[PDB]
Amino acid sequence: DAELLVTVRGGRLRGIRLKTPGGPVSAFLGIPFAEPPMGPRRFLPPEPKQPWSGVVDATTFQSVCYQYVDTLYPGFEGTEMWNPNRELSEDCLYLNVWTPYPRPTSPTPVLVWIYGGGFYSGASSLDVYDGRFLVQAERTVLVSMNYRVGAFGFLALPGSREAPGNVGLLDQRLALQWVQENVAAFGGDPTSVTLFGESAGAASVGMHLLSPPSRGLFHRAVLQSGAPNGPWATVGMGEARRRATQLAHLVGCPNDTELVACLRTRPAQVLVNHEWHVLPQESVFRFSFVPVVDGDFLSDTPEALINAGDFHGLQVLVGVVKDEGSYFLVYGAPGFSKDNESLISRAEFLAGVRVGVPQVSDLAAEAVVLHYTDWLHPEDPARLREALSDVVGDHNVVCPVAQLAGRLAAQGARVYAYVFEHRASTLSWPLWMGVPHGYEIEFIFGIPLDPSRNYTAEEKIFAQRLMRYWANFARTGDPNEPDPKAPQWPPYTAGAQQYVSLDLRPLEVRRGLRAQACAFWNRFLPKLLSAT
Amino acid sequence: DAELLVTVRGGRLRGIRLKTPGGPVSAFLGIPFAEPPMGPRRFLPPEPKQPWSGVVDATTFQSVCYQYVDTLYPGFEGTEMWNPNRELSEDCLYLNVWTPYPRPTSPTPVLVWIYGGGFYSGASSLDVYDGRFLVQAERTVLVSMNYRVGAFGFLALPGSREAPGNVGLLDQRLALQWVQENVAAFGGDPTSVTLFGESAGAASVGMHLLSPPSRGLFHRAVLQSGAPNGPWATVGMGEARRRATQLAHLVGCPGNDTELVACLRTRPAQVLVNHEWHVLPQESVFRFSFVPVVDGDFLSDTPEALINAGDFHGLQVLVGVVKDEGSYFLVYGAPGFSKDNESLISRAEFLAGVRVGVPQVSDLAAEAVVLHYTDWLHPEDPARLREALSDVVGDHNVVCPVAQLAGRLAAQGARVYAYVFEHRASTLSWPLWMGVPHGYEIEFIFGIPLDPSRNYTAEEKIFAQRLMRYWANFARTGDPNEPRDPKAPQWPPYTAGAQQYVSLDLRPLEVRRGLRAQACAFWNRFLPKLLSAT
Ligand SMILES: *C1O[C@H](CO)[C@@H](O[C@@H]2O[C@H](CO)[C@@H](O)[C@H](O)[C@H]2NC(C)=O)[C@H](O)[C@H]1NC(C)=O
Ligand SMILES: *[C@H]1O[C@H](CO)[C@@H](O[C@@H]2O[C@H](CO)[C@@H](O)[C@H](O)[C@H]2NC(C)=O)[C@H](O)[C@H]1NC(C)=O
Repeated sequence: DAELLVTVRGGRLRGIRLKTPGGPVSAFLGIPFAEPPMGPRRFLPPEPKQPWSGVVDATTFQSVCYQYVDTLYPGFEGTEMWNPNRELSEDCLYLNVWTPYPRPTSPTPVLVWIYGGGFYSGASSLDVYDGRFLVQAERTVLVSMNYRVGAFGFLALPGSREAPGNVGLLDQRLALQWVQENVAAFGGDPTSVTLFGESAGAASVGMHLLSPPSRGLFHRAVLQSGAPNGPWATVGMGEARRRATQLAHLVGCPNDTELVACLRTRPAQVLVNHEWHVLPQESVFRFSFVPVVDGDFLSDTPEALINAGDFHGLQVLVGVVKDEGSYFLVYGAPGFSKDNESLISRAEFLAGVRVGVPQVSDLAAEAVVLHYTDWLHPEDPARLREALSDVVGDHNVVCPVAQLAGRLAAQGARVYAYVFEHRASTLSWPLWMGVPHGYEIEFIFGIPLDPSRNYTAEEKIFAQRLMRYWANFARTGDPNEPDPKAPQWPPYTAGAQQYVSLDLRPLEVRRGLRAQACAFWNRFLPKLLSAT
Repeated sequence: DAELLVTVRGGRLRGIRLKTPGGPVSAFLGIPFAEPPMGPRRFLPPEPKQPWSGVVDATTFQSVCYQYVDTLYPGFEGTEMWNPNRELSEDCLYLNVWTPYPRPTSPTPVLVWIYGGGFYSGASSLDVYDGRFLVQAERTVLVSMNYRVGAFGFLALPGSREAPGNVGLLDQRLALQWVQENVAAFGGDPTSVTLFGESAGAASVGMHLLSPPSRGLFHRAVLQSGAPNGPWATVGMGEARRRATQLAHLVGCPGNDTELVACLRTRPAQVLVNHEWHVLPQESVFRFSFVPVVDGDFLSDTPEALINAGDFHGLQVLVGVVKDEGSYFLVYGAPGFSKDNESLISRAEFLAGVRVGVPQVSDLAAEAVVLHYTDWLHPEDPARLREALSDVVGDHNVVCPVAQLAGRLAAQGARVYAYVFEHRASTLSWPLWMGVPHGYEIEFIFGIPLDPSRNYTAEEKIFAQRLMRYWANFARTGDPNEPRDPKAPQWPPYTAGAQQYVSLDLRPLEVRRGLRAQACAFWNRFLPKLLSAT
């Protein structure tokens, strides 16, 4: 329909028109951007998609990347929401574009979405990552893409030409390169690209921030509940290989190329099956194959890379949800389920801590306990739970995010920080888990608007507000209104440290993004780990 | 008057009659209870006063043991109330007895007061420690004794027989023994006998709980504002001798030991006293050179170890802190602090202040202390740092200790009752920022507002009276509250888990729970682990 055929540096594309309670949108799903990473090319960097005869179908989401699937609570809304919803293939390197109707005439800004769940899982096709509502309500090109997760994206033997590591990141970067070359063709501005992502997505955005060759392919960044300086988010050559060889053995086999080709042969689902076995102690919020500090894609540990980086006039929007910790608990922490009240007892809390905060000496542990216990009521299992929720939340998400925000501001980036504190009326998860890790996305992607779904109609008015903030950011590097009418959203900075709450009430401006606790995690705890 | 003549196991005593707005009391001031600890006796245990002929004039306060005299704000009211009001002498082992004007014919109960003062100062004769008001108004017998402080009471060259250590404690003990054998002849019941003291006086009392021979000599305990497990209140044999020697050195001089000691028994007392402060390990606030020693003798083992592993069934004890322990101490040596300004310190003076506050501890332990005490939204804010430093000093040295003991005592059979005295006396001459500072509960407990000449608000006198009641009650029964009265504000038992304490001020009793709980977890549970793995 002219609108739905397009030409990209590699061939023609037949798009598919799409349906919105307010407008329509052109969408192009499953654009191949890489030669399938297979057989001998598994564990290797991507190669750019070879050009192609005739017209490529782009009507339909392509296959999801080979990945563990969450057999924990079979068929629960909230669990299943994140599981794959297409064939699993190792042939999974496709991306999707959403552009408005009609294709607009002058170069418009592009939002590129990197998806979540610990580098072990995720796909660009899940329902919650639907372009339409956002592209329509705010006219911005939107791209999401698929990158290799778990060992197929992240397994590394640092040193080898064989599996050099971080290839899932390389995959993301190739998507960004394809975005330079091609977004022109859909009305997008190669020179106004905002990255955004969540959990490992947010950590990915940040790694792109720290990695020069990525640095020319976007201009602004949104980091949603993740930071590349989190304890879970990387892993250095040492452990990286120790965990790669330990998979090879754990799967029968086998001296460097040997180990790999000899592993390029095991079927997919077997690698998937042994993934969590390499993790080297019992632990919530830790994943086995994550980015590695090899000296190549990451030049050095993301703290050091972030202390001394190039940030001036970078604008970044970063945030966390009210209860980051809870979601994770029901996966290894003694005495947790969605079903019961999860009211725990001291000695469970205590073993909880050693699992929230894995492989840290016992002085370190008693340190945590001391901070997180309410010595007035060391017993009360309400507290003790909200407690272990905080411990996991802070250590892994909040504190790493606050650190980055601080360190970025002070090297002159305009940083806007949010705290999202609304529990979706729709929400499959116990009233106890509060607002959990992930439940901001729904509203950022404008899902309430699809009335085929139960959202209050005050929620639909929020959803619009958020999309505005996001798109405003994308457009101008400021999320707010381009009118001193509302209350202002002030920049985060190292001293004042101002964030805003995102809920139904209007923007309240608070100071101190979990300041006392971060003092402990960011400043003291490291001193204590390298003293003892 | 023949109400005033009395015969004690040693001989005869003339007393004196003292006025009270509400009555009169018979006072026996400066009864000798030991042979002068002079010459060859300096440093030695005390020997029971031997009988005398004639009548000892017990009509006025005897001498103050020799001690250093604070001259930081000279002639300042809040400073001089604690300095000696009598001449210093090494001949100072006297006690006093106050008893009710119709000398009770009932065997009435006994309150024994032990003055505080870092183990380095203080006298039973100070104005603030007047028995008359609490006696006339509660019909008890009140005993305050003098005991050797500083090097004279506490210098030890542990192991040798010439400076055995802890003789101030011994002085106290023998005064207790004198109350057994004699209180009887004044009113007092040699059973129902309650020990009470403040700061080092309190921790003194503490040590008497932990020392079997003393244990026979009193029934119930009060610890105001100090505990024997506090960091300042005892020193190990190592330092003891390190410090005795270091003294002997600066004072010129020298088996050996014997040789050191007797070359120190030769120096004028004043000379010993002038070199006292010079013997301390490093710069510090709330640390004192000569304190009791864990010799293995009087203190079987570190008073904490003893406190832990010990049965306390059958013991009732009343403990408490004031609202701002820390403040008073800062004006003696924290960077940036004065009575005379607003002591609005800088962050840099704060970090500085922590090292003098928590002396001799690794930088990592210090940095832990900094972490816990800093507000990280306002790391820079002066008032907040001023408060914070005042909490660091106060927590670590007083409250945390008191709390630890009180926890352990109740969980091991004691029946324990905590308070937090939070009333700022209308007459206080300390600056407002200091709050209710260390030691400023005493006037009240002793009932000094009731003296005509001290200009105290008349609502304060009620407070005073009120307090003497919880104290006398605790003295009598092992329980502070009127027993015949479900009707009135309960003071509950403090308790390892429930942790309850009253507040004492002008309002009727409140019940709060947790005695700086979160801090005390740092000081008592966490820091020791940190300290001993680094
Ligand atoms: C009153 O406080 C002031 C600050 O407001 C104090 O100033 C410093 O204190 C030290 C003693 O701790 C003195 O040696 C210095 O003269 C001061 N140094 C600086 C950095 O200014 C002061 O000591 C206090 N008392 C007075 C009036 O002497
Ligand atoms: C919901 O909570 C209970 C406690 O209320 C959980 O308790 C235990 O879970 C462990 C694994 O962590 C099992 O080995 C135990 O046998 C459980 N014991 C108890 C006290 O029930 C429980 O796991 C949770 N889920 C359900 C309903 O199975």
